[PDB]
Amino acid sequence: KFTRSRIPEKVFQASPEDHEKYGGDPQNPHKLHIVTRIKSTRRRPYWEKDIIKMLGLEKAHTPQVHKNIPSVNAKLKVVKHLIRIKPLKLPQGLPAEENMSNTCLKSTGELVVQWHLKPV
Amino acid sequence: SFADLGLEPRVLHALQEAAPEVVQPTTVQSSTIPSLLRGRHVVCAAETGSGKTLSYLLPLLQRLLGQPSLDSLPIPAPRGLVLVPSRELAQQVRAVAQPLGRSLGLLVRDLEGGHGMRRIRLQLSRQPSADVLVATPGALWKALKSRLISLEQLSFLVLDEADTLLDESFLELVDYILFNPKAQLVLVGATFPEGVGQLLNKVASPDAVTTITSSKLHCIMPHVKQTFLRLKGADKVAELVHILKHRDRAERTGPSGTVLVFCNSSSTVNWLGYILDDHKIQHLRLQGQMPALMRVGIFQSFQKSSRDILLCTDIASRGLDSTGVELVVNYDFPPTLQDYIHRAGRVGRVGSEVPGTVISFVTHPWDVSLVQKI
Amino acid sequence: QLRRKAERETFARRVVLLSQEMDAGLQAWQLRQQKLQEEQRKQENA
Amino acid sequence: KPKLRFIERAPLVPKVRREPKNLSDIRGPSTEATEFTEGNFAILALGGGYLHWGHFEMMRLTINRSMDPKNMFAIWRVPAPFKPITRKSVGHRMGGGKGAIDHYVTPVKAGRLVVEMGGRCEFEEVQGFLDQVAHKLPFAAKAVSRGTLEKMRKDQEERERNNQNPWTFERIATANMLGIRKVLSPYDLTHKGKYWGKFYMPKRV
RNA sequence: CCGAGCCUGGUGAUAGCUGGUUGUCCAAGAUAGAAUCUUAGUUCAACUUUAAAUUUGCCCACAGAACCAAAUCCCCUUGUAAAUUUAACUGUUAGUCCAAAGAGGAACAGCUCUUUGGACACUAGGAAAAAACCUUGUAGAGAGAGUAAAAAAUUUAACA
Ligand SMILES: [Mg+2]
Ligand SMILES: [Mg+2]
Ligand SMILES: [Mg+2]
Ligand SMILES: [Mg+2]
Ligand SMILES: [Mg+2]
Ligand SMILES: [Mg+2]
Ligand SMILES: [Mg+2]
Ligand SMILES: [Mg+2]
Repeated sequence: KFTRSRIPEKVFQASPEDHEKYGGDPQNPHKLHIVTRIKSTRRRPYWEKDIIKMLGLEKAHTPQVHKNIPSVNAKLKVVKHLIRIKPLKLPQGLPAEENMSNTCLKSTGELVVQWHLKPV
Repeated sequence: SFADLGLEPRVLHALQEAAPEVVQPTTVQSSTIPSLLRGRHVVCAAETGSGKTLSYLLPLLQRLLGQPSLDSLPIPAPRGLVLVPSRELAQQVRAVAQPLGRSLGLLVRDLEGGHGMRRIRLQLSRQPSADVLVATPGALWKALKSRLISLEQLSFLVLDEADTLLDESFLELVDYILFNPKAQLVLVGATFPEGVGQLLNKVASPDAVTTITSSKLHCIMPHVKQTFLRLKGADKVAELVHILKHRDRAERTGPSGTVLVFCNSSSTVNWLGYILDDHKIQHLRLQGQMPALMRVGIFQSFQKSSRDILLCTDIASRGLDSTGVELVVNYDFPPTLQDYIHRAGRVGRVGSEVPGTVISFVTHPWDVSLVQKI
Repeated sequence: QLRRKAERETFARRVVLLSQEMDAGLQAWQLRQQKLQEEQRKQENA
Repeated sequence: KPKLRFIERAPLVPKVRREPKNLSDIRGPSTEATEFTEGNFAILALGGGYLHWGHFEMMRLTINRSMDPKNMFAIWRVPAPFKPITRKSVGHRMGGGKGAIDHYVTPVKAGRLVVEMGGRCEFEEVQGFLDQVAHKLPFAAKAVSRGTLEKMRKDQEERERNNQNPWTFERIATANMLGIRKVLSPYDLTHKGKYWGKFYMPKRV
């Protein structure tokens, strides 16, 4: 009987060796997370299909993001096996309305304050 | 097994007396007995004569053991009641209850219409009050209308042939009988048609259901061989006579040739019985039109298996637990497939062990029953 | 190019709104905790 | 009595009601009768199945054919044939349920010890007879002494503790990592990727 | 053309039987049960879909759900968008295959028969060929680019 099946809480239990292996720290978590699809909407639970629909993941291999709330955490972990998340960082400040236009996303995590036209 | 039910020493000794026919409880009996001993109001559909009456009675005996004798004061009604649709079924139930209550303290009584009401309403029958009483609905309704019995004193009710008790002739008298509503209600049957079960829902509150065997149309017993009559009705009785000639072989070997014939109409049963008695067959006929004393004598003879050929009307299709039932002929195929299956389960009522022969005649109205035969 | 600009403005507006939501949620959680502590302190009098 | 007792085809008390043949009674590594019981050598079942009176009688014939009762005693640890496997009428209409019972057989899962051998004899001399029996056995098995089973258990523990894989069967499976739950068995959390149906893969470290 | 002459009318006879039934473009839309002299058909049954009228649904968290395993149902928030009565017609119901769960038969079979989940009778690339396995989903053109699934591995008997 295939179902939305139970998985342990240890799947979301990190390790200090893991936090070193990953780029994460136990303190000061991420403010917003990003997500993407790299697996088929086909051949999973239809419940999970509408879950990915709820995720705004009707595109695929395209970026999207949300606020990584615990409810959002559970929603993502429901469809985690098909999806990927990213620590959608922003080393600079958040985009002010004065700087409303010049923003972008560099895949390592950067949100651009001003993506100008000349190099460094 | 039976010891899992915590039977009393009288109950354990009676169960040991039921050996080798009872060495352990049946699986349906295992499912039924302690849940009833849990006091839950429920209905159980299972094999006829599968010890289901004993499974209901053992938990009833345990519940009556927890009941005080002070409710057994004079003039009141019983606390343990059972219902049967036929006087013969009620008499058989009362006879079975009197064996178990010989080593117990429960008083067992029977009530049915067409019998002596002086003995029914006797001072040691109605007024002294009993623990176990199996009663027909008509006699009980007459007693309640005449204040010869009560309904506030009941504590454990059993509905045998509850589907037959759910008959349109039988539902109104049962509802009139329906009375303390907190009593523990248990119903027993062979199968539950849906249109009657919701009728139970008219007087139900979170009950339980215990079903046995296949959940589909459990038409064919694995221990019963069945045949289809590929011939017209005109010589079919003659073919039945030929089957009687075949039953002549069954009369030859001593392997018991107790034959039960299904007849739809009492007058048709009388005509067929006059033909068979004319045909030098040792046949006895029981019907709803038979005299009550004559029916009682015929039922006692069939209990003794005195008449190897016995015809039965619509009054005697289901519920039968007859020893040595080896020959069953639906001389008239039953108008209900449930009725045909119930007549089939009436024979070989010792369980999955005692074998028997089944032959059913086929008529034109039963042509649509051929699809039911599929 | 205008399409990419609009999509960028969309992602920026979403991130900003989520940031404001998270900040207000933390502030509300702290305010609720402070109110609960004040009520617990004021429920031990008279 | 330093000899193998005869196994009957069916018990004196029969089985009145029909019953099914569940593969789960042979599926999985068995826990009962897994170690030596008053024995220094036996045959550990390297697979699941059911042994009838025929396989038991062949084993008893092969044991009593080559045994020294003053030095080697053998006791069959498995029970007699008890599970009723039936067969229907030949040339009967297809479907329609089950007929009378055909023959009895007792089912044994993987890891069960079959015949305990003891006395003034080692497993090395009886190794040839045990290998012939195992090749002729109903299920796959392995002739193991009292110390051979311990050596195998220690080798398996060493193989398990010396694993170098960056991904393990439980490490993706119990995690339900990449949607293998679309194919993962409900009982697959129990064999840990070692028991696949009727075959038993102890060689997987 | 004799197993009941031939022809004309009656005769567009009749069977629920097969098959075929004509140009385009947008909106929605694929498998549950019960009766039936019935399974080659039809009727109660559900879904829809549309037209109108009336404001919360799907995903869930606590508690709770029985005596003779996976679980499942009622079920605050979260994210996301539709839901309840009244009506009309049609249309499926004889589905296939695969992973799990049972019953039968050899524990033969592109065998049967009920529950759960998919896809499937509907695109493209790959497994050599490809109704079913993996990826992938949905509209056009460009002579750019990134990417996904992606070709099987492999061998031995030394001994004091
Ligand atoms: Mg209804
Ligand atoms: Mg049905
Ligand atoms: Mg014409
Ligand atoms: Mg026509
Ligand atoms: Mg037709
Ligand atoms: Mg009909
Ligand atoms: Mg008819
Ligand atoms: Mg028809």
